[PDB]
Amino acid sequence: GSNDVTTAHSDYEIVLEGGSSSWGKVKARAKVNAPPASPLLPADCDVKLNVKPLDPAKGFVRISAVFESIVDSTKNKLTIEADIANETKERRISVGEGMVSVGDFSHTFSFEGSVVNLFYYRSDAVRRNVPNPIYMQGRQFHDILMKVPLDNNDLIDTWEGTVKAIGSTGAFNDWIRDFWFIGPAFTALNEGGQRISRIEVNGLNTESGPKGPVGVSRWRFSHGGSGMVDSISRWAELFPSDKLNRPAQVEAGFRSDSQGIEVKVDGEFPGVSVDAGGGLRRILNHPLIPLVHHGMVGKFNNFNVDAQLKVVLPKGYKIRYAAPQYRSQNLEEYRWSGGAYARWVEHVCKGGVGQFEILYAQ
Amino acid sequence: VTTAHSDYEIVLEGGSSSWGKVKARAKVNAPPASPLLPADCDVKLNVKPLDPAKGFVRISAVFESIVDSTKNKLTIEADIANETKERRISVGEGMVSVGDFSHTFSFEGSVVNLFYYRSDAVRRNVPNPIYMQGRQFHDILMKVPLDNNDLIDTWEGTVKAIGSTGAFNDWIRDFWFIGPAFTALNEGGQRISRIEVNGLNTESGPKGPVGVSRWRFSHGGSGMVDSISRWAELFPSDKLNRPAQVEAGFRSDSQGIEVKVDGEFPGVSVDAGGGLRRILNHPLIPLVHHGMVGKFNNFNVDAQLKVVLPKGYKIRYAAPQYRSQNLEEYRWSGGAYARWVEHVCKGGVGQFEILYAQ
Amino acid sequence: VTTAHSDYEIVLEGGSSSWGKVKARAKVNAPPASPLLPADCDVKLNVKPLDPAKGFVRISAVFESIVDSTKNKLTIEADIANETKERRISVGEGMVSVGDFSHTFSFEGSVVNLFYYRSDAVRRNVPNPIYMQGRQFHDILMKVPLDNNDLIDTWEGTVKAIGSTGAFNDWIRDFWFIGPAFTALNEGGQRISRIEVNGLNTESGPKGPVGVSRWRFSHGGSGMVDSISRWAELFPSDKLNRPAQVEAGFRSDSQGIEVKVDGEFPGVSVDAGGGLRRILNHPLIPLVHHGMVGKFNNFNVDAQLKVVLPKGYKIRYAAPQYRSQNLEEYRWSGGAYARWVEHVCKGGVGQFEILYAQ
Amino acid sequence: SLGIDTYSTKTADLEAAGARLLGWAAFHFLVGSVLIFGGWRHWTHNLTNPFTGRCGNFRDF
Amino acid sequence: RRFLFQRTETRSTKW
Amino acid sequence: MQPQLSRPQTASNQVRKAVSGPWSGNAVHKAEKYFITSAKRDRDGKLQIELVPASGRRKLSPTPEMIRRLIDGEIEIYILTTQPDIAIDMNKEIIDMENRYVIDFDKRGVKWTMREIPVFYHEGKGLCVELHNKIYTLDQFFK
Amino acid sequence: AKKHYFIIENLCVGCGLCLDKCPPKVNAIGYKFYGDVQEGGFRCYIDQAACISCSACFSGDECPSGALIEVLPDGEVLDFSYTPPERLDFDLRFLHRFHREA
Ligand code: BCL
Ligand code: BCL
Ligand code: BCL
Ligand code: BCL
Ligand code: BCL
Ligand code: BCL
Ligand code: BCL
Ligand code: SF4
Repeated sequence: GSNDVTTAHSDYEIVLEGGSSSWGKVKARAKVNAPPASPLLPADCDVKLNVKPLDPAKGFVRISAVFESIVDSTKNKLTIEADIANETKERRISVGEGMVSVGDFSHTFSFEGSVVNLFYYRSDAVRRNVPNPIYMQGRQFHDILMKVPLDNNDLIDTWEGTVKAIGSTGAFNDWIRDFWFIGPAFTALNEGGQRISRIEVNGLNTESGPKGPVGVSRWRFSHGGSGMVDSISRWAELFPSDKLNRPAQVEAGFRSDSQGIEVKVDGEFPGVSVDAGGGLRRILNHPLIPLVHHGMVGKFNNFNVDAQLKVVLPKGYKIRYAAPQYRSQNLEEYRWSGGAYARWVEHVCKGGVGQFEILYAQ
Repeated sequence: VTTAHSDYEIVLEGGSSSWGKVKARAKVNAPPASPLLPADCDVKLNVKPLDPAKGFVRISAVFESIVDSTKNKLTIEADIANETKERRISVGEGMVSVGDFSHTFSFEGSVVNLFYYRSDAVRRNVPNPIYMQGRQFHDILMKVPLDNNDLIDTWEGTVKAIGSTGAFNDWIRDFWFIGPAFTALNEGGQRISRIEVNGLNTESGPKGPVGVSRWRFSHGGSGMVDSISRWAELFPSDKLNRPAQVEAGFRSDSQGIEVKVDGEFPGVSVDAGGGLRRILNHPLIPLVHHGMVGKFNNFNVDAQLKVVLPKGYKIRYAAPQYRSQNLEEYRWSGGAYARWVEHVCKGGVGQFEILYAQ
Repeated sequence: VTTAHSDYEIVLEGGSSSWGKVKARAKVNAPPASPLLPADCDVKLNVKPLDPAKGFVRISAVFESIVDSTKNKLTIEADIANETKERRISVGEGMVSVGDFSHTFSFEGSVVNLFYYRSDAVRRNVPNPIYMQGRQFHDILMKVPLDNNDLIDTWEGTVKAIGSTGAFNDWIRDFWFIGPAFTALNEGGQRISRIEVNGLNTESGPKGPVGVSRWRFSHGGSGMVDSISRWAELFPSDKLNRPAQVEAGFRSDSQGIEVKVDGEFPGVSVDAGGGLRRILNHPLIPLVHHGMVGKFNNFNVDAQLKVVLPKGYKIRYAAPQYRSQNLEEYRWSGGAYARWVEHVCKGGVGQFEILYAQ
Repeated sequence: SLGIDTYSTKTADLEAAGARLLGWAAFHFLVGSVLIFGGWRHWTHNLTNPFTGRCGNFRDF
Repeated sequence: RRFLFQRTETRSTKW
Repeated sequence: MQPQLSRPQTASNQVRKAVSGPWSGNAVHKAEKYFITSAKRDRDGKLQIELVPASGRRKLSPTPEMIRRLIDGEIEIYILTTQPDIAIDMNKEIIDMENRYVIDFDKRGVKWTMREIPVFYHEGKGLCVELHNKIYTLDQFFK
Repeated sequence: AKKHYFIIENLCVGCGLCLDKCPPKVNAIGYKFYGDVQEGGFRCYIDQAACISCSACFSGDECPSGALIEVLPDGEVLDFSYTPPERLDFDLRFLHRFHREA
């Protein structure tokens, strides 16, 4: 006899590219024999990310995100075609359109959005003295022009309910955050240091569209981060459009059958390898928000994780200062398993944000 | 070792009835996260209809506790009724005693619960909605006789503070939610709006001055909050027909937690839709609130759930599956059920639905 | 595996003295939750009184650190005194250096701490109260010479942002809590009110421009915040008769944390009534803060607490119970004490109080 | 057939036969203890060598 | 439909 | 039946009085079983509820007397969701609720699924039926 | 025809005695499983599109749980072809012969 073991199995594979290229094939599978922290089970999801460079003249990229989900017999779907570009080093624009379908209900949307990510400070004493700055506080200002046709009965009902709420309730600007973070989303808001400012609305109106009424909503909101927020603190290089020359794809999914979680993650996208100076590169240091958010669900069952990381490097590139140390080296591919790496994997599955830096050069 | 023993029994009633005998035991040999110990508590609840012609039920709750050799008692009686589908009204009194000090209170309050949306696309596509965001608008009128000099001191200090600072509305939340209650508010999705003190006036009542204070607040929910998302479920006034009793209480010290809760009340089993009954979806706020306090020790769990259906009542879709059966006395133990019990004792939110029907 | 080893020592002093040497060691094999590794610290807190005439005490703090090979230092000395029972006044200088950059600063800060209530009902009934909800009001004037170019750039950017942006007074809390500091703000119960700035002026001092900032804020706590609920106990000037020093620091790598703490200061023991003393109640902020970071790896703990009472003192009601009383040499290890150590390491705030008298 | 036991009617030969049987039984106890230890140690997914302190990856070794 | 297969399963937690 | 002669966890809803009950009427029903067979709207907005027993001999109405006999644990009332005087879309509500846990090997078992839903009486609201976590009333609402 | 028959998937135990009496040329009655049959997960249904109002399923008087109903053409819902007369009952014990009461 022993304690509640609840083993968790997962493997991770990273294959990088040489030279100035920052691409990387990420491949991850996982299996946890623990009940997922979802109030509706079983859950399924099939996440598709597709990216293609539109025109490098100024930076258009065509990003497509398709989410298909099965949650307690409810078939959920949401697709987003979007044309994102960096109009300025500090300002990002996007013209997009998509649809969401739940069971039989489905409504299309088209949006013209602009996000401005401003860091509170630009002190040189931080840049030249901190070689690897993790936290960097800032604030993103969203400005969204979303147009939703109203061809269903519930679309119309939602529209007049919303306009009545705006006209009558004077607190709609901040009470929208309660509806707008379903369940534990608001709790995860604080975990990453995300503060949602009250939304400010330029107006709701409807006009005769191509085939019917179209609800057009101009609203702005801003969210500021204490340093964990990867959408803020790492804004510039979370969108590698300058170093994108060929189509990028990520295929993810999980099975949430109330007796375990089975995860399948693919990946082909630039930015995986980020330079560290002096010809030395590194895997991009881990995003803070995924770890901190998954800590909100990974601490309910104690588990003996059985992890396996497999990093594959291009010809000539040799790894140095991998902490924790790589278990083995088969010529050019290094492997992590057990010992300190398994402890780090458990640490980050329970929400920890410990540093695991992989540095490599030639 | 730190083994967590617990036996749960659910005995349901059939037909249109939704009642259920719920008795549970817990024996955890771990230190409680109470800054004051030992913390021994006794909780007794009762409710009975007053006049079901318009919904009044007389609900009485007595809390008796001894925390670090400090005998604490709180008795409350209320006459709660659903004035409207979204509005509820109540009136009652009570007393609060700590050691030698004891101040009695009488009150009248109305709680109005709003949902941010009422879309029927969600209703006709989500068979078991769980997360339902909304906002409760408490409107509380409470009168407290001021007999002790300590009552005079509290009242005078409170009125002077309200007159002095303009940030009393938001700084009261620091006082209102003592200790980790404030963190529990945020983790459960709750948000307390700045209270609107509508007037603090004292008048000479029957025997002395009585502090009558109108105030209201609007506490919202991200979907997890039980008081909003299941407003019509937590108060089964329509399906109450006899006195309903719940006797909880824990004996706790520096080296163990012993829990024994009894129960008799409707709403244990709710119709899942189209004649299919189910155990009510687990109230999420107790789970998440035990979340900050159940994660401090790794524990071995041997949890036994003994669900006794009424005669003729079969089961379908038990997840985790029932371990053993005796034709009614379905039993959950070990395997995936003990795993789910550990999950929810450490703060988990994972679903365990029991869809039963004859 | 993840074995955790730690030894705690508390040798006390008798009579009216509450003094006690507290030196502790800790070894953990679990990775720390610092996004930059390896991270090291050296902390040196030294306190000596200027003169009992007005309560001024010199307090010097040195924070040497090396995170990701980046050299960090923070040396501050300040004359701190309680001018009233609720308000504290401080004047001091200091310097902060990161790598080659360094800026010295001077400040004159006065802090007043106000409880929401001072009812005699609580004080005469609760013998060991823990939670005191209240607001602590900060008032800082800080002057920083602008000698290097980066200080001038920060000063100009800040004055431009405050003059232009109207949301600075609450967006400063985003910048002003590095990373998890913002989450620990609410996980411990703190509320930082919007800072209000009385002015950002500058003048030529001994050698060049000095950035003078006159700002103030107030942080409110729900009871766990020890900087509020224990305001009279964090700063025991009356019982400081000799210089008190506390040396501490950890050597943290990618696969372990090595903690050494050395201490010699008053306030280790607090009277409990009738000539009976006790170890001070554990500050809940460190426990609830380390819980945010000490739950990422399951660990087996091997902890040894060891208190050495003065001659004639004997512990009564140790909970959990001690193991061996080799005279005044009392020791805790394993059993329930190891469970409580894991409890507090994971964030628990359960009572482990040690009572003794002569 | 392996010679560990004998079809011998004399007591002295059965002395050696019983000695061989006892020795093989003790060897079986030792190997079974090691093998049960390994079965437990695989059953808990903690293949770490207790002497040198390394681990062992079931999926690649 | 993956839920349906788990829904329509006989109790497999027998001793 | 006596509590000490019955299966341990038996409620008064399933404990039958009239110790020789099973041979007095249908043996399936411990208490007399009535069905809501019609709910029509005539003249004013009030609807006429028709309680025909499972024996099918009478055509009754809720009435204070049968309401008292209900709340005294002597009779039971059901609706038979296939009732044509329904307000909610039971055919879609039954079908999409069986689609959660029923696999159509026959491809028509879910389509032709009909079930009975019990009716209880509170007082402030009349004969009210609790369906899909919501308490409908026969007076208006549910029909 | 009129007087449709139906099956309540709330009393039915799936015994299929109703199906035994349904004419093979009209598969009015069938089976739905939705789980294991050891827990009553084999209820029966009546395909009202195929049912031709035979009365065979109901008039056979074999439904043990009273799931077959035969709603009458107007509104009346039966449960079994004939129902006992709902009698008041008592135990008759004589005074000082045969029995002695007490
Ligand atoms: C998530 C944290 C912040 C946030 C941070 C960002 C960031 C950062 C960006 C935006 C951007 C956008 N945001 Mg925003 N924004 C958030 C919440 C919102 C919400 C909402 C209702 O909650 C809305 C309407 C918007 C609206 C918008 C539009 C203005 C714009 C385009 C989105 C897009 O194309 O979708 C498409 C949908 C997806 C691609 C789904 C995938 C999303 C996840 C987070 C991406 C995972 C990437 C994966 C790890 C690796 C990808 C590799 C593959 C090659 C793609 N944001 C939250 C508060 N927002 C983009 C912009 O700047 O527009 C100008 C942008 O770069
Ligand atoms: C920004 C998020 C996506 C979106 C994603 C979803 C998702 C996900 C769901 C719905 C669902 C529904 N959608 Mg939609 N939906 C959006 C835009 C709209 C608009 C509109 C005028 O723009 C309308 C009328 C609707 C209408 C409807 C609701 C009637 C319906 C169920 C209620 C619900 O919670 O919805 C949520 C409504 C919104 C998030 C936007 C409400 C827009 C209002 C009318 C106008 C903007 C008001 C204010 C300025 C915006 C505040 C911030 C928003 C909350 C993000 N959607 C935008 C494009 N929609 C449900 C469904 O499809 O099947 C059940 C559901 O689960
Ligand atoms: C190692 C993991 C252990 C574990 C570790 C702990 C620890 C550690 C602790 C507990 C504690 C508790 N655990 Mg546990 N617990 C576990 C397993 C269990 C099991 C089981 C297996 O069956 C059970 C039944 C419990 C049950 C309990 C409760 C008895 C107890 C806290 C009481 C509480 O709810 O008060 C609820 C408290 C409140 C609601 C007070 C609210 C105060 C605020 C200021 C008022 C808010 C406003 C108010 C809501 C307004 C009301 C208005 C009216 C609604 C109108 N635990 C796991 C196995 N558990 C805690 C305890 O108290 O121990 C003594 C504790 O310290
Ligand atoms: C707890 C979560 C929400 C909340 C949700 C609700 C809900 C929901 C309701 C109220 C209602 C009321 N609330 Mg409120 N309310 C909260 C915080 C407060 C606070 C405060 C100082 O914090 C106050 C003064 C009030 C005041 C009031 C009164 C006006 C009124 C009923 C008082 C009473 O019956 O007490 C008696 C107190 C108890 C009986 C003690 C036990 C309390 C717990 C929550 C009951 C557990 C029931 C148990 C799970 C099942 C056992 C039931 C058995 C059948 C007996 N609320 C918090 C923010 N409040 C009621 C109303 O509508 O009035 C019109 C109502 O239905
Ligand atoms: C809503 C909560 C319950 C209540 C429950 C408790 C509890 C629990 C305790 C006390 C305690 C005390 N009560 Mg009382 N008490 C209430 C109403 C009152 C009123 C009043 C005019 O209404 C007064 C003067 C008092 C007086 C006193 C304090 C003098 C005394 C010890 C200090 C303290 O903890 O205060 C607590 C103060 C409050 C909980 C409410 C104070 C109300 C003020 C004076 C007037 C209302 C101001 C504002 C409109 C309401 C703000 C919201 C509430 C703060 C939640 N109570 C209401 C009915 N009371 C303590 C005790 O009994 O032994 C130590 C204690 O632990
Ligand atoms: C930490 C929780 C509260 C807080 C609670 C307090 C308390 C309590 C006090 C102050 C005091 C001060 N605070 Mg304040 N204050 C906080 C955050 C801040 C911040 C900021 C940028 O965040 C600032 C600028 C200030 C500014 C100030 C100055 C006005 C003042 C003098 C402190 C000093 O000189 O060094 C003093 C600090 C040290 C020299 C380093 C030691 C700090 C650590 C935390 C103490 C550990 C004590 C150790 C466990 C045992 C001590 C034994 C040794 C013998 C010393 N506070 C946070 C929000 N603040 C002091 C005052 O009143 O001045 C009038 C005071 O007593
Ligand atoms: C209370 C905090 C300590 C302090 C502790 C640190 C620490 C720690 C660091 C710096 C660092 C730097 N310091 Mg300094 N520094 C202080 C006072 C100042 C003042 C000033 C006019 O008072 C200036 C111009 C600077 C300038 C600089 C920045 C240019 C530089 C890197 C940006 C950074 O994050 O800074 C932090 C900025 C602040 C915390 C104070 C900014 C003050 C502004 C200009 C005026 C006050 C604005 C407002 C009225 C008060 C708001 C609250 C404050 C944010 C506390 N410091 C005060 C005395 N300073 C970095 C360094 O040394 O090497 C990289 C760094 O890591
Ligand atoms: S009436 Fe005839 S066709 Fe209809 S179900 Fe009965 S036997 Fe079959």
